[PDB]
Parts: sequence; C-alpha cells; structure tokens
Amino acid sequence: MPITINNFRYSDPVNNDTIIMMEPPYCKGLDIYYKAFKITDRIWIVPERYEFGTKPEDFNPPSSLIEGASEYYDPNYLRTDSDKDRFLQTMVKLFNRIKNNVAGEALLDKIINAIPYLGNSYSLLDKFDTNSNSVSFNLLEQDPSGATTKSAMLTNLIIFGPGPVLNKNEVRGIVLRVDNKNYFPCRDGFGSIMQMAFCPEYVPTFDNVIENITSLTIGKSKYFQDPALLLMHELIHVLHGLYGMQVSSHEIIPSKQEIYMQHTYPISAEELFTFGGQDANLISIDIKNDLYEKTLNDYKAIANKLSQVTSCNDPNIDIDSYKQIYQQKYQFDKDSNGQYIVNEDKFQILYNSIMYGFTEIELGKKFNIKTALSFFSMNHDPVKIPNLLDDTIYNDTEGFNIESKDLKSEYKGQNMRVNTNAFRNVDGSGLVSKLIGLCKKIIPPGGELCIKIKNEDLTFIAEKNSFSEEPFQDEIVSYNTKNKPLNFNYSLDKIIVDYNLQSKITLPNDRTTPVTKGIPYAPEYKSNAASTIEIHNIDDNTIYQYLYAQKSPTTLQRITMTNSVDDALINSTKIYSYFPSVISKVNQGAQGILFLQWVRDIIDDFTNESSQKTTIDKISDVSTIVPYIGPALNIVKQGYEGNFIGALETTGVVLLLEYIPEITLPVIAALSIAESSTQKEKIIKTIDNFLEKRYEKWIEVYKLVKAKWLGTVNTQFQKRSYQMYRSLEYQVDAIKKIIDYEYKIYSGPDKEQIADEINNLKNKLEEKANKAMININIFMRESSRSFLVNQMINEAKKQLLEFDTQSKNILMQYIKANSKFIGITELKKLESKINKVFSTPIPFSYSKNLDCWVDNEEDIDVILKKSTILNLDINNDIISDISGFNSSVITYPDAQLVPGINGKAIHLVNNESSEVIVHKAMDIEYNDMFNNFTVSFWLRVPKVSASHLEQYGTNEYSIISSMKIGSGWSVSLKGNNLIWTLKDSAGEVRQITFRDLPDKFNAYLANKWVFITITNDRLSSANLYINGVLMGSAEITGLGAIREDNNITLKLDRCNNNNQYVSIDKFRIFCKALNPKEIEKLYTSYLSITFLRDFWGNPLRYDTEYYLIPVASSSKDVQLKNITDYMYLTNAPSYTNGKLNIYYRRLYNGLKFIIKRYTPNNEIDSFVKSGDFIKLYVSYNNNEHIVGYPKDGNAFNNLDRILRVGYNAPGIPLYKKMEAVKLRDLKTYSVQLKLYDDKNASLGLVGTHNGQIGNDPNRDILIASNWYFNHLKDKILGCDWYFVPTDEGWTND
Ligand SMILES: CC(=O)N[C@H]1[C@H](O[C@@H]2[C@H](O[C@]3(C(=O)O)C[C@H](O)[C@@H](NC(C)=O)[C@H]([C@H](O)[C@H](O)CO)O3)[C@@H](O)[C@H](O[C@H]3[C@H](O)[C@@H](O)[C@H](O)O[C@@H]3CO)O[C@@H]2CO)O[C@H](CO)[C@H](O)[C@@H]1O[C@@H]1O[C@H](CO)[C@H](O)[C@H](O)[C@H]1O
Ligand SMILES: [Zn+2]
Repeated sequence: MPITINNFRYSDPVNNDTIIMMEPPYCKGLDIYYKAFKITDRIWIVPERYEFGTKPEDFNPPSSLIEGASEYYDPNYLRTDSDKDRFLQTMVKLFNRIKNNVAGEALLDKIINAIPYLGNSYSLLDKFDTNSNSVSFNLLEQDPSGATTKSAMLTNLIIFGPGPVLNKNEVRGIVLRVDNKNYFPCRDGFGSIMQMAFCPEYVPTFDNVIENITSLTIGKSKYFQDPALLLMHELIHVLHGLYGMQVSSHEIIPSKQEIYMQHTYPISAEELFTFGGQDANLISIDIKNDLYEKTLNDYKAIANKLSQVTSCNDPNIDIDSYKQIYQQKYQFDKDSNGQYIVNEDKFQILYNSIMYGFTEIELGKKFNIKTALSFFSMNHDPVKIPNLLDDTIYNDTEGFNIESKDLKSEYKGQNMRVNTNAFRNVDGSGLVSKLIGLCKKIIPPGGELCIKIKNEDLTFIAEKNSFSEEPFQDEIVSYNTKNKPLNFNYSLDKIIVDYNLQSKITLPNDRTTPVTKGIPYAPEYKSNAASTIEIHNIDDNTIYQYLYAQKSPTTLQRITMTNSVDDALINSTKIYSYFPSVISKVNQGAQGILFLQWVRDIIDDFTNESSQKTTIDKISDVSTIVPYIGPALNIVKQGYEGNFIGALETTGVVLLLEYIPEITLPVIAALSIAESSTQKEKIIKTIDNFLEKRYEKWIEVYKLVKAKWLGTVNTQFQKRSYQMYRSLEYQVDAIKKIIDYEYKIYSGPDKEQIADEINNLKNKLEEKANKAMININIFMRESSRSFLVNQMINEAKKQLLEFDTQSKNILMQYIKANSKFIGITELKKLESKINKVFSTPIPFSYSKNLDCWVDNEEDIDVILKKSTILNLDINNDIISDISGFNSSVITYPDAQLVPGINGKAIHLVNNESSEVIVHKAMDIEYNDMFNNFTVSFWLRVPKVSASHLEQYGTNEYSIISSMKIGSGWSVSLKGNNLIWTLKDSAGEVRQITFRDLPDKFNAYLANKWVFITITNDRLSSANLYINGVLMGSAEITGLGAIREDNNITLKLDRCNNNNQYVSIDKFRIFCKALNPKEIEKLYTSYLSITFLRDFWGNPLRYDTEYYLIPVASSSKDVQLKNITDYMYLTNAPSYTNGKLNIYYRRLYNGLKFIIKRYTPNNEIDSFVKSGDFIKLYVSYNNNEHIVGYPKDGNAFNNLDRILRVGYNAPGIPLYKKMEAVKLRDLKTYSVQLKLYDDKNASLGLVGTHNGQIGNDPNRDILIASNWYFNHLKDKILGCDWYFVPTDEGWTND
C-alpha cells in the first residue's frame, strides 16, 4: 500500500528506467532532450526553467506590473548542475513530506491512478490512440553499441522549474490545435499530461490581523508558507485536470475604475474551489449545477465512446486491461447488452470528491500548517527559504513546526518574529510591484503632493457581470423534471476512509510506440511587464492621504503630533493623530522632575482613548461600535464633522463602504407548467415537482446574494480592519519614537535604574493596540453581517414573496384544470398542505442552519451535530469555536493548557489574567432567552483539603458564567457542592445544588476528569447529569425572558483562596434539552481507545512513577515480599473526618511502578498507546527491578503464573514482554496488561490469585493467567488496574 518516492543525484547516470533523456510535449519532433527523473509512478521531474512559449528578455525584472501582487524575477536561477541537484533534492524531500501524512498519501494515490484517456473529442471512435503529445512523450535510449533508439512513454504529471516569475506556481494541461482553435482534453473528461512550473525556495507571506481567534501573548504577526502545502495546492489542480474537470468559466473579474479598486487578474472558479473555505461560495449554487451537468454529459460521451473501442495503434497494448481501468476511473456500470453506462449516484460521489474534497485549508489542518483564512487576505513581500535541506530548519514529518524545538505550538515555526533563522529577505533588484500614483492640488507656502499606493493595499470590488442571473428567468415544471442538489461538498475524512478500504489496482506498462502525429504549439507567454505608472488626480484628501500623514521619519529627531492632516503631510517632523488626550501629553516637552510619571501618563491616555466602545439602539445586531474610525480614515458625513456616531445613526453601516453597490433585484419569473397529457398518478408527481422547484428558488436566490456580498461588500469591511491595524501601529511607532528621543535628552540620577521599566511601558502600547483590534474586528465582522442579513436579503425576500403569490395562482389553475381526478378526498387534502407551505417563509442563514428539532429522532450523532451552536476545541495550543457559527474567542496571557480527555484542556488559576472569553456570534446571540438549551463540558477540580473546607467552605465562586445588572446562567462551586444557577430579566432565580459524595476515592469533585451535562426545558425542569447519570433537578416554569451578557466568560470570580484552580475541556452548547439517550451517546463519544489513561483521567505516560490499585479490590495496595520474590495485596490505610462529612482511603502507599518501551525508537511522544509492548519495573531503594515470570516457575493450578520482581537466577530465562491494552469497561480509567513469552505465546493477563507460598500467611498474590480471557464481559474483574501518580490536586490530610 505505501507509495514509493525514489532517490537520486542529478549526476547519477542515465539508466533508461528512473532516469531518461526526455523530449517534452511542446518539443515533439524537434529532437531536443532534457535529463528527467521519475519521482514516483506516472510523475516526472525536469530540473529546467519553464521556457516554453517565451523569449530570453521575459526572464529579466521589468519596471512595473500590469496586474496582481508582487513578482520576483531572476534569470540565473536553475542554470548550473549544482542548482539542478539542489532543486531535485528539495522536491524529493517535499514529496516525502506529503507521503508521511495519510491525507497527502491519499492525494498522491488519486493523481497516480487517474490516468488520461488514450484519446479525446477529435480522435478515432473505434481506437485507443497513444500517438499524441497530449498523452505521451518521446525519449532517447542508448545500446551498449552507442547507437540510439526513439521510444515513447505515457504519463500523468511532469514537474518543471519556475518560468519568469519565481514566486507564482502554475499548472496547465497540454493544448491541441484543432480547426485553428485551442482544445483542452483536460476540460471535457478525458484528461491529459499536466505540466507544473514550481519553485520551492521562494514563498508567499500572510498575516494574522483579521482572525476571529486572538491571543494576547501571540499578538499580531506575519507568517510565511510551507512549500509542501504550496506543492499540494498545485497537485489539486493536477487532479482536476486529470479527471478532465478543469473549470475555465464563470470568472470573478475585478472592477478597476476608481483609485481604491485593486488591479488583479480574473479569479478562476478553479482557484476558489482549490483554496476552499467560505470563498468557494463566490460561485453561486446555480453555476455549480451548470458545471456538474457539463461534466455529466462529458462522461456519458466517454461511456459511449469507450464501448466502441476494439483496436489500438500500439500492438502491445492489451485493450481489455485499459477498459477495466477506465471503468474504475470513471465509475461506469454495464447494462446487460455489455455497453458502458453512467450510474448517476456513483457519479455524484466521484464529482464531489474531486472538486470539493482536497482543499488547501483542509490539508493545512491535517498537516498542522498555518493557512490564510480568506482568498482576499493580504499578501506581503515573499521571502527566501535557503535551508530546506537542513533537518534542523525543515524536516519531512513536521516541516518548520518542529515540536522538539518548541515551534509546533501556535505555528511558531512559520512566525517571522520567532523563527528568524528559517528565512531571508528577498533581494531588491528582482522584486517588482504595481504602484498607482495619487496626486493632490496643494497651495504653495510645488504645485502638487504625490504619494504612491501599493496594489496590495487596495480593495477588490467584483464586476456585476461576473454573477449569474439564471435564477430570474422562466422555469418549466413537468412530470419528468428532476430535483437539483443544493449541496456541493465532500469530507477529506471520508476520502481517507475510502482510501483505506479500496483494494490495490496495478497499472499497465507505460512504454508505448513513438509520437509522430500532431504539431507542437506552445501557448505564448502572457507578459505582466510594464513601463509606466497609472497616476490619479483628486483634489480632496482620501483615506490614502490620511494614512500617509501618520507616517514617522526614519531619523533620530524630535516629533510632534497634530489633529491637522494637511500640516502633517507637509512637515517631516509632524504626525496626524485622532487621540486628543495623547496629543497633549506628548507635545509638551517632558518634565525633568517626574519623567517616569510623564511616560506613565502617556500609556493611560492611549489606553483610555483606544479602548472606547459604544452601541446604537437603531442598529440592534451590531454589539460593538468603535467611535474613532471616522477621524482616523476620513469616513465622515457632511454636517456631522467630529460626530461619527450621529453619522452612523443617520446613514447606517453603509457609511463604512467606499463603493455602494446597487442592491435592487429584477423580477423572479413565476413557475410555468407544461403538462397536457395527464393521468392521476402523473399529476401528484407534477405537484410535488412544482413545490420542490419553488423551494429551490429561495435557496438559489439567497446564495446568489451571498456570493455578491462576498465579492462586493465583505471585501470592503475586511480592508477597513487592515487600515485600522496600520493606523494603530503608526500611532504606536510615533509614541515610542517620542520616548526614545526624550530618554536621550533626560538627565537624572536614576536613568540606568528605570531603563527596563521604560521598555516595559513601550511594550504595553502594543498590548493595548492589540486589544483595540479585538473591538475593531468585531465591529467590521458584525457590520458586514448586518448589511447582508438586513439590507441585501430584504430585497431577495421582497421579490421571493411576490414569486410565491404568482406561482400559487399558476399551481391552483393547473389544479382547477385537472381538479376532477379524485376530487372529494384528495383535492381538499392536497389544497390544505399547499396553503400551509406557501404561507410560511423560508429563513436566511448567514452561518450554519438553526435546526433545533431534526425530524423527531433522525439519528443521535446527527441530532447532536445539527443542534450544536458552540464547541470549543484546542488545536496546536489555539482555542477556537468549531461548531459552525464561529464565535470569536479571546485567550488571555495566563490561561494555561494542560492534558485533556482527547488532546488538551483549559486551565484557570486565581488571578485576573487567567481568563477565556467567547464573544457570541449574532446568529446565536438571543438563543438562550425563551428557548431550551443544554450546556456540557468535562470538569476537573482538586480534592479540597480539610483546612480549606474550614476556611473557604461557605465561599461560592463561579467558574463559567454568561451573567451581566445580573441575568443569565452560571456554573459555581462552594466547598464540595456543584451549583447551576439560572436568572431572568425580572430577578427570578432557580438553582440546582449537588452535594458531592463523602467517599472521595469515588467522588466527582475530587481530582478526576468527569463529564458534566445540564439540560434546560422551559416547560418543566432543568436536569444536572454527571457521566450520563441524573444527579439533581429543579423546576424552570414561571420564568420570563433571560437577557445575557454578549460574552460567555470562563474565569474564577469571587474566589478568596488564591491557590484555587480548575480545568475545563470540550465546552459546548446545544439549542435543545437533550434526553438521557442523547446524553449517553455524547458522553461516550469522547471516550476513545487510542491512548490509555491514569487514575485521574489523563493520558498514561512512559517513564513516570505510578502506584497500582486493583479496580475489583479498590481498598488494597501492592507490596513486595523481597527482591527476586513475589508481590501481594495489603489493606491500605484510611482517613476519616466526622464533622466535615468526608473520608477516603489514603493514596501514595505501596510499590512505585514504571512503564518503559520494550523496543525504544526515536519518538517525541511519552504517551502510552493501546497495544504498545512495554517493560514494567518496580522502583525500590531508588533502583529499577524488572517484573516477569521465570521458565517453569511456581504457579497456581499449573496455569496462574506467579510474578517475580528482579529475578536473576543464572541459567533460567525470565519472561518479561508485556502489552498494555484496554479490553473492557470504557467509562472507568483502568488498564489491563498481557504477558508474553520468548515465542509470542500468551502467558495471560496480570491479576491476583488467593493462596499460600511456603509457611507465609494467606495472601492475594500477583499472577498472570489466560483465565481472564473467558470472563471479559463480567461487571467486576481482577485484571483491571488503576495507575495512580502523585498529583498537586490530591494530598492526604
Ligand atoms: C473456582 C476455582 O477454583 N477456579 C480456578 C480453576 O479451578 C478449576 C475449576 O474451575 C473451573 C472454572 O470455574 O473456571 C470450572 C469450569 O467448569 C472449567 N471449565 C471448562 C473446562 O470448560 C474451568 C477450566 O477447567 C479452567 O479454567 C481451565 O482454563 O475451571 C475448579 O472447579 C476445580 O476445583 C476442584 C474441583 O471442584 C474438584 O474436582 C477437586 O477438589 O479438584 C479441583 C481443584 O481443587 O479446579 C479446576 C482446576 O484446578 O482453575 C483456574 C486455572 O487458571 C483458576 O485458578 C481458577 O481460579 C480463579 O483464578 C483467577 C486468577 O488466576 C482468580 O483468582 C479467580 O478469583 C479464581 O476463581
Ligand atoms: Zn491555484
């Protein structure tokens, strides 16, 4: 099953197998050859520049660009044999990187097996034709004689070095010249040789600014991209091309009229599907049906075409071999006559796998590589990665993000501020960008002031012509018209599951007859070179002057801040600012006495000013408004100067846009019926088809508006955040340059003492600028949402309501015409359901679908998924919402991460910095107010000591709360009592108080991971569950509206004990009250079997001391009789406390055991996986002694074998090979242990047998026996063990 990646040096000799002299497709018949290397089955590498259709002068750096982002040019790259070996070795390493993750392994398998069709639309119908440069390349071989032989070879991919532009990779199918037109076999189902132009050293950079998630220690920074993910991105284009599904229509063209509009190439639908995520919805659902149908016809043509084949130009080609291979590729079936036919069910699964399965984003997650969030996310200058072949910089299992160097966490290996060894800045000579000029008329104190703006800083505004209007035209319902799908998507996880099951299919030999037919026509290189700049002339100051005014000079000079934008543009020493408080304190030349106070007062003013939030009652679905956006960017209405909040009350969120798009829609034509010939059966079907196509209009039109929003509205709100981030950074850079000047002027005694606290206050500026961006991103995210949900979607609804009433006339006149046929009973019943349907509008969804019912009981996993509105997961030390609604999450400096039930968990200590905040998305803002809901999470709290129950036993502290004013819900603790509280608008209160059990070894709030679930039914009661079992209940009826805080806060609040902590994992909210059967499935979903677990519920680890306790006899510890002798059970001591109502068996007595790997490899993991072979040691007198059974040693009933600690009799072998497993009892944190001999025979599971050895007393002695294997379904069993390590959260009293 594993795919083989070949190794070679460029200097290795030609062998006519893995190393050849290739004549590439666009050189066919010219007898020009290049050394080529077979990286794997059907993939070649040619270390040469992609020079096809070019001239030498195209490779030099031009003066400017016509379109797009920055481009790096270097004609000397990949010239020498040395350069070529370097290129070859880097590619091999990147292919090995891809192979070593199963996601990437599945991608490579699809590409290899998706062989092109031996033929195309203009080839012979009865024949397979290998005589085309679309499918085959020639190659020159030698004999021992020295004479040569022209053969040919079939292939899927050929990888070349980069063309002129080094940082823009390309994938292209071979083009054929037919009737003086370009024909692409990679576009109508057949496929072809795909040619890639690739360069691994030069990569794009992106940043962190817009992201919903935010850490305050990470902050905002730039990142560079992993070459392996860039390679995989292009391999997705190769995959589409090979199945012949390359999309080349319905492009998104940028408008380029105004200054603010970005100049790019048209964005293909190909690119958007490959990148994935939300921006694949720029293509509206109707266009996806067009593309699906196109490919369905193309494949049907091939199924017909393949059937006619009885010959081939190559005599050696076995015709029947290829037929079964193409049947497999295309998922064709056979009719009983013997012809190939398209099964449409099997087609839909194949089509979605290719177009919507592999995407950059989804691969990024599987590989732990950081990606951009949107396609329109800002690119910066590319960087160079000149040490990919150093394993200390980039390895073939983690890339840059290596765990042993602490660079996996928070994707720090890609972070340009942290990992400064891994990159170098690109040389200035070869880098070129599109700049536009902007000149303004100014009065002398020559004629003008001109600035240059970068194309990357401009905004993308989509053309109106780029979006469909097919949902507005006439649509004819009939009997035989079909249902269209409204979901085009496919799971990468499913693709992996499919890849793991599918049986191997060997391909035929890829050597074939020579290529003589055709003429090579290489497409000419479309140059992006330019000689001049576009200059714009506007007399008013735009946003671009307002940002340029905030720039500081690069010189160690005194600076001042002003509120006059025209002054700051002229004077080099002056800077624009929009914080009045900050402007005063910095401009006054600092005080000689109390200099530290002056610097301290700068920070207080910057904090007060930059942190300002507000709301507007008339804009009810925007939680956060930042007032200073107007003064900073010059977004202002006339007669509202210095009053941005009034300007927003009057105009609405549309004030923030730089281009107002037309939101009015044409009339949606009513549904028409063409069904004259009618039986009674065919009428009822035509009524059902009429209702379905009516439903499909609402969804089609909704998704059309969303597409338009994404390309024309959302892109404008996105840039405003970058413009604010740039602005806030300009202000921080200035204030620091003021302090740097005034520090060097300052003359006092303690200058050297306070030095580091001055640098400590300069750091606090960037902290408060990042906290400001949290509000600004919430403002732009929710404004952009409000314009979609309200303004734009109301236009769709207006036309859709009119579409309903017009189509109801047409439906009930068709009913009138054929009303007679079973009237009395069905005509009345059929009319009743129609009036129910058409009266109800269909709701618009901005994110996931609010479905909190789900067809009575469809399926418990589906019910749980569908009803989820919040779900916190922790990936690579980042906490985020994965539910679908994508609520913003804020992680504060001292929120800590610890081992969890399946990954890592949140850990909260008792100070104000230890905090996690979820700002609820607007879609789920008020779902708690009147409706049912459920909250679930794993909890772990330490055993409260006898002292702290006396001190802090009456202190109630909350740990999770939505409460303001004070209304909401909260989870709180008080001594050993768990408390759920529910409080409404009018001050009504309902609580559940759960008294924990006195036996702390069996208690829920005594240092163990336990699963909490709290349901809330408004028409009855709220129920508290722990591990799926009901523990408490309280009545919720007679309770009004609940009006929460917009943030759900995870924090220790009003807790007096400064040493208190808790741990919370998998925090989740559902929009309904779960029943016990739904809870049980939720509880057990988290209990995996991959990793074993300790007594506390955390992952069991190697090289860690553990005390053993048998589950069946939990009041017993393990003791040694003597070294080299047996182990046995003893009564463990205990602690009782009458007045405080607590007691427990004392921990940490008995033998210390240690687990080690039986066959140590070079792993980073210290986690014990189920099935791992292990060696068990006892740690006695700080020495390690092996546990095992000696050959023919003492044993009860000849079958229960007595274990021996550190046995070493000279001759006799000791069997010590053990296997750690989890065979039973999934809810308990126990593990079993199987013993083996030298020949791999089971000596049994480890447990105990009652008896006697010598004249010792009667003891439960430790043994190994196969007896247990016939008893694994018993409720209690003697082979289950707790592994108990010492923990901060349990000390004996
Ligand atoms: C109760 C007991 O002594 N169990 C130990 C067992 O002893 C054997 C006989 O018990 C069974 C059993 O219950 O497992 C009886 C079944 O009918 C047998 N089933 C079959 C053949 O299909 C099994 C089976 O033979 C074995 O498991 C082999 O794999 O054994 C037990 O009744 C018998 O006792 C008397 C007998 O009553 C009488 O004729 C006369 O007095 O002689 C016998 C011995 O005094 O003895 C059988 C063998 O000695 O043997 C197994 C061997 O692995 C265990 O030792 C088992 O004790 C369990 O051991 C566990 C871990 O080692 C753990 O300590 C449990 O708590 C013990 O019950
Ligand atoms: Zn692409």
